[PDB]
Amino acid sequence: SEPYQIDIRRATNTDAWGPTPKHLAKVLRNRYQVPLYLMTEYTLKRLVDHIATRPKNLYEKARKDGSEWRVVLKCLVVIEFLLLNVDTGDELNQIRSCLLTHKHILTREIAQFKVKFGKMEIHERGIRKKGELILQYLEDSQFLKKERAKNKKNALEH
Repeated sequence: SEPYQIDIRRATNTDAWGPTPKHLAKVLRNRYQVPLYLMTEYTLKRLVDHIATRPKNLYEKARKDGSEWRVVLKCLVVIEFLLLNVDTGDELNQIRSCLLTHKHILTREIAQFKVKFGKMEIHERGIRKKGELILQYLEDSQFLKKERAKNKKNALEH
């Protein structure tokens, strides 16, 4: 129910469109009131809960009440945006250690991700590539550093 949770939900909804840059700006702005660790943990929880609510087979599929992949991709887009946009030191380190504490999400669940359903293969590829990128940011701090520097190039153009 917290404002930061509402902002993360909005940025990572089931709609076919977004997050917009405003949705992402809004999320980032919660860092004035909320630890990055909690923002990152919540985004990961939502990703995990949406992966787990999916039927494992056609029996279960017909018995519980195929666009859950969008929530997953959007949660990864949010994670990337934060890694690129938070402040060096405290903020970045809270994101990284939250991701490192839950590394299996990236190394296994996203790495092995299967979309269910006619564009299953492309959506699958977009999810796996995004998780590769987040992994690269964690494995190579120098690459993340330079990517963070380039991200500031046009920061006051608005």
